[PDB]
Amino acid sequence: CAETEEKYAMTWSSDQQHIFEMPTGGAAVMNSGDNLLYLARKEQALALATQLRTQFKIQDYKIYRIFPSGEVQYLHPKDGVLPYQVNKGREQVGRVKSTIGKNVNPAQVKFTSKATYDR
Amino acid sequence: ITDNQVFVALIMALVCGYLAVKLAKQL
Amino acid sequence: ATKFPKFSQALASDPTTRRIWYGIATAHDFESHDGMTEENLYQKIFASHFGHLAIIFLWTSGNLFHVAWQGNFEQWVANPLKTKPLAHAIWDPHFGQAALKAFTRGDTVANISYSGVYHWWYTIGIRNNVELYTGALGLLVLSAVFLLAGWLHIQPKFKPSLSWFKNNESRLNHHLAGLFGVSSLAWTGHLVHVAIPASRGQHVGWDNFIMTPPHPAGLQPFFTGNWSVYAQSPDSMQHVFGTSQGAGTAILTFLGGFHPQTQSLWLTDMAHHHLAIAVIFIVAGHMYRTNFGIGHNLKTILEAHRPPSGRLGKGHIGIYQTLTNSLHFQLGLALASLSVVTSLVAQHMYAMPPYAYMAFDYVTQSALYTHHQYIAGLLIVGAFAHGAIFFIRDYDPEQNQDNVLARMLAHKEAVISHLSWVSLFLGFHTLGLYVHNDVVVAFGNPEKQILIEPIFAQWIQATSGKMLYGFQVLLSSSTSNASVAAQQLWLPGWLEAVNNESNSLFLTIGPGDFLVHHAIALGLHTTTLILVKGALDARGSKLMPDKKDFGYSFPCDGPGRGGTCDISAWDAFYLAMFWMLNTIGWVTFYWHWKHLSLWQGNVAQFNESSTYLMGWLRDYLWLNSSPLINGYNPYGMNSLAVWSWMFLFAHLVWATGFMFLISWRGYWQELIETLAWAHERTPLANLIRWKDKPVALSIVQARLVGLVHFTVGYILTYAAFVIASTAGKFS
Amino acid sequence: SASYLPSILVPTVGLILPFASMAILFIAIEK
Amino acid sequence: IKKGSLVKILRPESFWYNEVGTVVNVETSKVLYPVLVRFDKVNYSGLNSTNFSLDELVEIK
Amino acid sequence: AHTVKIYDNCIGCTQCVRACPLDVLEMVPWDGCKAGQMASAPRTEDCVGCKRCETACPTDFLSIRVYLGGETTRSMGLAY
Amino acid sequence: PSMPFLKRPSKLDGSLPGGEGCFDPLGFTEVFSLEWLREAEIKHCRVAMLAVLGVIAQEFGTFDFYNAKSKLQLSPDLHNQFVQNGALQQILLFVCAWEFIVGLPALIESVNGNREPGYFGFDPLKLGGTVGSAQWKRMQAGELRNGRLAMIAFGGFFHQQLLTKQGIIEQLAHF
Ligand code: CLA
Ligand code: CLA
Ligand code: CLA
Ligand code: CLA
Ligand code: CLA
Ligand code: CLA
Ligand SMILES: CC1=C(/C=C/C(C)=C/C=C/C(C)=C/C=C/C=C(C)/C=C/C=C(C)/C=C/C2=C(C)CCCC2(C)C)C(C)(C)CCC1
Ligand code: SF4
Repeated sequence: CAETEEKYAMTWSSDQQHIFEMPTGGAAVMNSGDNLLYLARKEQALALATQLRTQFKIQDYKIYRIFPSGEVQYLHPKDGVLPYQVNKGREQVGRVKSTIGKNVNPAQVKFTSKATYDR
Repeated sequence: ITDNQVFVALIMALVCGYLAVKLAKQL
Repeated sequence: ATKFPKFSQALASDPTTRRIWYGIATAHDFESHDGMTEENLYQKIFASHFGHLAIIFLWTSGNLFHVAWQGNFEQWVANPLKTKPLAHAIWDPHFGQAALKAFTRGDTVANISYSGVYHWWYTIGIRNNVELYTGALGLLVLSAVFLLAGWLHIQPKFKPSLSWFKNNESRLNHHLAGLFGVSSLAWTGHLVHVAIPASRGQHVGWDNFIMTPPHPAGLQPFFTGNWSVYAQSPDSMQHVFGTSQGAGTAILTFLGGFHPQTQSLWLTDMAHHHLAIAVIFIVAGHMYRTNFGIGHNLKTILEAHRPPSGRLGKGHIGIYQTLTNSLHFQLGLALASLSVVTSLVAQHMYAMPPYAYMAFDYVTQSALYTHHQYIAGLLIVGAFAHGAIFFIRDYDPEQNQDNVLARMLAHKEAVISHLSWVSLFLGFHTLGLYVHNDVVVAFGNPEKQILIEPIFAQWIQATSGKMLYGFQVLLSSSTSNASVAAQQLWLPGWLEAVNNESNSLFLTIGPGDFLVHHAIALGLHTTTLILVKGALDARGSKLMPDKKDFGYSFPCDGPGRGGTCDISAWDAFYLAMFWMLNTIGWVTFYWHWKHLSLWQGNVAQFNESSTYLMGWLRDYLWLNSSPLINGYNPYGMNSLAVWSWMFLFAHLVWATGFMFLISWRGYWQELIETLAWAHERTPLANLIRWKDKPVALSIVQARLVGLVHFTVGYILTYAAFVIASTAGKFS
Repeated sequence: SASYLPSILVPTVGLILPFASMAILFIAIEK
Repeated sequence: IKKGSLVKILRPESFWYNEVGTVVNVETSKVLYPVLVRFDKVNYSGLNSTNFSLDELVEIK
Repeated sequence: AHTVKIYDNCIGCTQCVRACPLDVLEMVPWDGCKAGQMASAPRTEDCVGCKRCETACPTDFLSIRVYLGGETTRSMGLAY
Repeated sequence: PSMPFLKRPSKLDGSLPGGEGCFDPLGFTEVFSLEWLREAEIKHCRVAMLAVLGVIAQEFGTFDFYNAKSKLQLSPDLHNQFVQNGALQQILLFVCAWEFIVGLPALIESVNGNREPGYFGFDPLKLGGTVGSAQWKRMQAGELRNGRLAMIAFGGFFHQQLLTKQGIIEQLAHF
C-alpha cells in the first residue's frame, strides 16, 4: 500500500477530453488540461503509455516514482527522448565482447562466484 | 516383553536425539 | 545468512513466499551456495552422509523396537504359516468402537507387518524378543556413533582435507575389501555361527558361540585343506526349519535349490555364498596403489584404453579427471549401479526366495518386489538426472578435448533418433497387438488373436533346465556338457526347483510374457529416450544453445521462438518420472497379475486372459479390487478398511497433482491478487497482514509439486492395491 | 509391555510436536 | 566474401550451422557482422535472413 | 535483479525497446553496426524478465539475453 | 640421532615423557599430529591397567555368587554368566556415559591442543600429587610404562589359553 510500497504517479497532459482505459480496468474520465494518476507497478504505467501513445499524441508524460520515504524519480522519458529513438547521452551498460559462442562453460564458473558470460 | 528395556530404549534414543540436535546446529 | 536461506543471499532478499520454497528445495544443493568452495563442500556432504546413515540405523532400530515390543514375533515363530506377522500397535483416538474389533489380534490391535521382516529375522536366527531388544539398542548405539562422526568431522580440525577426499585411488581398496569383502565374510561369521545352528535346532546365542563350534571338528586339523569335511553331511529332506530333526551338520554344502518344506534357499548355500563373494571381493580390494605402491594408478587405467582402431575418439584420456573433479558423474554412476542392483534384488527376491516361509505369505513377497522395483526406477531416474547435472554444471569439453564424452555429445543426435525409433517401434507393436487382440477377442473370437510364443525366453529357460518346453538344450538335456559337468555338484537339487510349478522360479510362459516384455522394453526405451534426451540435450539444443548457462532446472525461455515450455534438463526428469511410474507400473502389474494366477492356481486364468487389455482391466483390476473396495461397507468394515481408505485417499493425491501439472501459474498468480485484495480490503483481518508476500508457486516448483502428488498418489494407490488385493484373496 | 506409552507419545509427538516445531521453525525463519 | 556466394557457416549457435546459404549483403563499413545471409529453411523466429562475420563464412565452388 | 545482457549481434533494429513494456532497454549510438545503434539495459532493477524482448529480437540467435537473476519487489511484478 | 636407536632425530616428538627415549620407528608421527595418538596411548594404558588388575584380582578367587571361573576369558560361562544376569549392560552403559559426556569434549580439548592429553583432573592425594614439573612428569612416565607393560602383560594374560586352558595362577603352578 501507500504506507510501505512504491506508488507510481503517472503525470501527463492532453488537449481534449478523450476516454482512455485504466490498467485497473474500466474507462476513465481523462481530464483535458493536466492530470496525474497514482498506479501500483511500472508495467501498468508504461502499458498506459502504450495505451495512449499508440492511439494519439499524448507526449510530455512521465510517472514520478513515489517511493514511501517521499521523493520522486523520473521513469520512461528519462532524457526528453523517446527510448527507441537515439540520443547521444545514454551510456551503454550490459554488453560483452561477442555472441554466446565465446561464453565460458559453467564448469569453469563452478565453485566461483562469477557468471557464465563474464569475460 | 518387559517395560524397563523400553525406558532404556527411549533413554538411548533421547541421547541420540541430543546428538541429532548437536549435529543439526553446526552444519 | 541474514534470514531463512542462511545459505543464499539471492533468496533472502526475496520478499515473496518463494524464499521459503526455494529455501527448502535448494538447501541440499551444496554446489550453489554463498561461498561454499570445494573443501567446504566435501566437508559438508561427508558429515551429512553420517547424519543420513544414522537416520537409516535409527529406522532399522525402529523396526527392531516395534517388532521387539508391539509385534508377535515369537508367537509367529511358533507357527509361521498360520499367524500373521504383526507390525507396530495402533493408538487411534479416532477408532470409535467398530474399528477396534477389526484390528484385535490377541491383546494387540496392531497392523499386520506386510514387509517380510519376520522372515528375514527368522532366518537370521532371532528366535526371541530379547535378541530384538539387544539389537535395537545395538543400533541406537550405532546411530549415536554415526551422529557422533558427522558432528565430529564437522568439528574444525577433524574436517578432513580434500586430498583425502581425492584419494579416489584407495576408497576402492577399502570399500571392496573392508565394506564389501570383510563384512560379507563377517556375515558368514553370522550364518555359520548363528543361522546354521539355530536353523538346525542348536540355540547358539551369545554364550556358546566360542565353545560350540559349528562343525564338530574344526580349525585345528583344518588349515590342512581337507575342506570337503565342511560339506560332508547336508540337511537332505526330512527337516523343518528351526528344529534339529532330519538335519546333518555340514556348514558350507552347496546343494543348490530350495528347501522342500519352507521353499527358501538353504542357509548352507548362503554361508558358502557370502564366503565365496567375500573372498572374491577381498581379492578385488588389492587392486589399486596407496602409500605402499603395489596396485594400479587409475590414470594408467583410463589412459591405456585408447584403441589403436581409432574409432573411439582419443580414448578415455580425460575421464579420470572428470570423475575426481566431478560429483554428479560419480553420483550418476552410484545411482546407476545401485539401481541395477535393486532391480536385481527385486528380480531375485521372488525368483529365489531367500527367507524361510516366504512364498507362503503371498502379501509380503508381493510388497518387497514392488518396493524394490519402484525404488529401482527412482534410482535409475536419479542416475540420469545427475547425468544431466553433470553435463550442465560439471562438464568441461577442454579437459574433455574430443574425449569419449565429447564423442557422446557429438553423436547424441543418432542416439536420440534411434531411441525414438525403437520406442516408436515397440509402441506400435505392443499397442498394435493389444488393440488387435482386444478388438478380435471383443468380436466373439479369442482364436483370431495374434499370439507370438516368446521362444527366446523359453529357450533360455531350456538352457537352465526347464524341461516343460521341449528344446532339450544345455541343462534341459540331461546328457549335454553342462548337465554332466555339475551332475553331482548343484544340478539335481536345483532342477527340481526349476521344473516345479509351485515356486516362482523360471515361470511357465505364454504370449503374455511376449506382449508384456515388449511393453516393458517400450517403457525402458521411452524413459531412456527422455532421460538420454535431456541429459545429452541437457547442455545445448538447436532451439536454445544457451542452456548450459541457465543451470539445471531453469523454467523456460518464454514464448519466444515458437514457445519454450519445459526445455530444461529438469524436464527429462519431470517427464521420465511419469514414465518411471508407468514402466514400473507395467512391471509390477505384470508380476502381480502373474502371481495372482500362480498363487490362486489358475495359470490359465492369466494365459487366456492377459493377451488383451480387457484381460487386465477385467480379470485383474476389476476383480482383484473387489476385496479392496469392500474394505468398509454400509454394513460394517474389516481389517482392510485402512487400505480401502488409503486407496481412495491416494486417488485424491493423484488428481491434485493434475491441478499443478495441467493448469500452470499465471492463472493463480492473478488469483492470489484477488485473495490479497480481499484480505487487504476486509475489516478485522487487515490487521493480520502477511510478512512474506503471497505469491503463486513458480513453474519449476509447480511442475515439481504436481509430480510429487503424482508419485505419492500413484505409489500409495498401488501399495494399497497390492496389499489389499493379496490380503483380500488370502490371509 | 508398557502399554500406556503410545497414549503419551502418540499425542505429544503427533500433535503438540507439530505445534511447537511450527513455532521453532517459523520463528527460526526470522532468527 | 562476395554477393550471392553459397556459404556454409562455422558458428555452432546459429540455426543454420553447417548449412549452406546465399549471401545477400556484404558491407565494407567496419561492421563486426557485415555479411547478411539468408537461407532456404527458416528458424523458429520465422526469420531466414541473419548476418555473420568473415571467419564464420566459408564459400564453395 | 534479472541481468539483461546485450551481445554484439545487436544490429539496432529497436524491436527490443519497442517490445519491452518497461523501458529497461534504450538505444545507444554505437559505431559498430550499419545503423550505428546498439541497445543497452541500464535499469534492470525494473526488469521483470518476461522475455518479451527475446521474442522480438531478429538477430541470428538472440543478441539480447535475459538471465533470470534475483527476485526483488519490482522484479516479481506483484501489484500490492 | 635424537633417538637412542638406529636413526630418526626428532621426527616430530622429543619432549614427550620418554625417559629412556622417543621410540617412534614407523611413520605414525610423520602424519598423525601426535595429540590424537597421545590421548589414545594414555586411554589405552589406563584401561589396560584396569584390565590386568581385573584378571589378577579375579584370579585371587572372588565372587558374590557365581560359577567357578577356571578362566577369565572364553565368553559363555564368565561373560555370559554376567550378561544373562542383566549385569554387564550397565557397567558398559556408565562408561557409555563417561566417554561421551566427559571424554568427548575432553577429546575436543585434544583437538585444539590445549590439554596435555591425559588429565581428567583427579588427584585425590596429599603430599605427592604434584601438578608441576618434577613428579608430574616422572610419575606420568610411571603411569605410561606401567600401562604399556599392562598392555603387553595383558596380551600374555589373554594368550595363555591353548597349551593351558587354565588360570594364570595354574600357569604359575606349571614350570
Ligand atoms: C575398511 C575401511 C572402510 C570401511 C568399512 C568404510 C565404510 C564406509 N565408508 Mg569409507 N573410506 C575408507 C575406508 C572405509 N570406509 C577410506 C580408507 C577412505 C579414504 C580413502 C574412505 C573414504 C570415504 C568417503 C569419502 C565416504 C566413505 C563412506 C563410507 C560409508 C559408505 C556408506 C554406507 O554405509 O554404505 C553401505 C553399503 C553397503 C553395506 C553395501 C551396499 C551395496 C551392496 C552390494 C548391497 C548390499 C548387500 C546385500 C545384498 C544387502 C544386505 C541387506 C540385508 C537387508 C539383506 C561406509 C560406512 C561414505 C559415507 O557415507 O560416509 C560415512 C563417504 O562419503 N568413505
Ligand atoms: C543419494 C541420492 C541422491 C543425492 C545425494 C541427491 C542430491 C541432490 N539432488 Mg537428487 N535425485 C536423486 C538422488 C539423489 N540426489 C534421485 C534418486 C532422483 C530421482 C528421483 C533425483 C532427482 C533430482 C532432481 C530432479 C534434482 C536433484 C537435485 C539434487 C541436488 C540438490 C537437492 C536439493 O537441494 O533438494 C532439497 C531437498 C528437497 C527438495 C526435499 C525433497 C522433497 C521432495 C521434492 C518431495 C518429497 C515429499 C514427500 C513425498 C511428501 C511426504 C508425504 C507422504 C504422504 C508421502 C543434490 C546434489 C537438484 C539439482 O541438482 O538441481 C539444481 C534437482 O533439480 N535431484
Ligand atoms: C495414453 C497415454 C500415452 C501414450 C499412448 C503415449 C505414447 C507415447 N509417448 Mg508419451 N507421455 C504420456 C502419455 C502417453 N504417451 C504422459 C502422461 C507423459 C508425461 C507428459 C508422456 C511423456 C512422453 C515423453 C516425454 C515422450 C513420450 C513419447 C511417446 C511416444 C513413444 C514412442 C512410441 O511408443 O510410439 C508409438 C506410438 C504410439 C503408441 C501412438 C499411439 C498410436 C495411435 C493411437 C495410432 C495413430 C492414430 C490412430 C490411427 C487414430 C486416428 C485418430 C482419428 C482422429 C483419425 C508414444 C507416442 C516420446 C516420443 O516422442 O517418442 C518418439 C517422448 O519423448 N511421452
Ligand atoms: C527393436 C525392438 C525390440 C525390442 C526392444 C525387443 C526386446 C525384447 N524382446 Mg523382442 N522381438 C522384436 C523386436 C524387439 N524386441 C521383433 C521384431 C520380434 C519378432 C516378432 C521379436 C520377437 C521376440 C521373441 C520371440 C522374444 C522376444 C523377447 C524380447 C525380450 C528379451 C530380449 C530378446 O530376446 O531380444 C530379441 C531381439 C530381437 C528379436 C532383435 C530385435 C531387433 C530388430 C531390429 C527388430 C526388427 C527385426 C525385423 C522385424 C526382422 C526383419 C525381417 C526378417 C524376418 C527377415 C526383450 C524385451 C523375448 C521375451 O519376451 O522374453 C522375455 C522372446 O522370447 N522378442
Ligand atoms: C505460496 C503460498 C503461501 C505460503 C508458503 C505462505 C506462507 C506463510 N504465510 Mg501466507 N498467504 C498466502 C499464501 C502463502 N503463504 C495467500 C495466498 C494468502 C492470502 C492473501 C496468504 C495470507 C497470509 C496472511 C494474512 C498471513 C500469512 C502468513 C504466512 C506465514 C505463516 C504461516 C501461516 O500463517 O499459515 C499457516 C496456515 C494456516 C493459518 C492455515 C489456516 C487454515 C487452517 C487449516 C485452519 C486451522 C485448523 C486447525 C485448528 C489447525 C491446527 C493444527 C496446526 C496448529 C498445526 C508463512 C510464512 C502470516 C504471516 O506472515 O505472519 C507472520 C499471516 O499473518 N499468509
Ligand atoms: C497426529 C496426532 C493427533 C492426535 C493425537 C489427535 C487426537 C485427537 N483428535 Mg485429532 N486430528 C488430527 C491429528 C491428531 N488428533 C489431524 C491431523 C486432524 C485433521 C484431519 C484431526 C482432526 C480431528 C477432528 C475433526 C476431531 C479430532 C478429535 C480428536 C480427539 C479424539 C476424541 C476422543 O474420542 O477422545 C476423547 C476426548 C477427550 C478425552 C477430550 C480431549 C480434548 C482435548 C484434546 C484435550 C484438552 C486440550 C487442552 C485444553 C489443551 C492442551 C494442549 C492440546 C493441544 C492437547 C483426540 C484428542 C475429535 C475432537 O475434537 O475431540 C476433542 C474431533 O472431533 N481430530
Ligand atoms: C547420463 C549419464 C550416465 C548414465 C547413467 C546410467 C543410468 C547409465 C546406464 C547404465 C545402466 C543402467 C547400466 C546397465 C548396464 C548394462 C549391463 C551390465 C548389461 C549387460 C548384461 C550382461 C553383462 C549380462 C549377461 C550375462 C548373463 C545373462 C549371464 C551370463 C554372464 C553374463 C554376465 C555375461 C553416466 C553416469 C553413465 C555418465 C554420465 C551421464
Ligand atoms: S526482460 Fe522482460 S522486460 Fe526486461 S526487456 Fe527483456 S522483455 Fe522487456
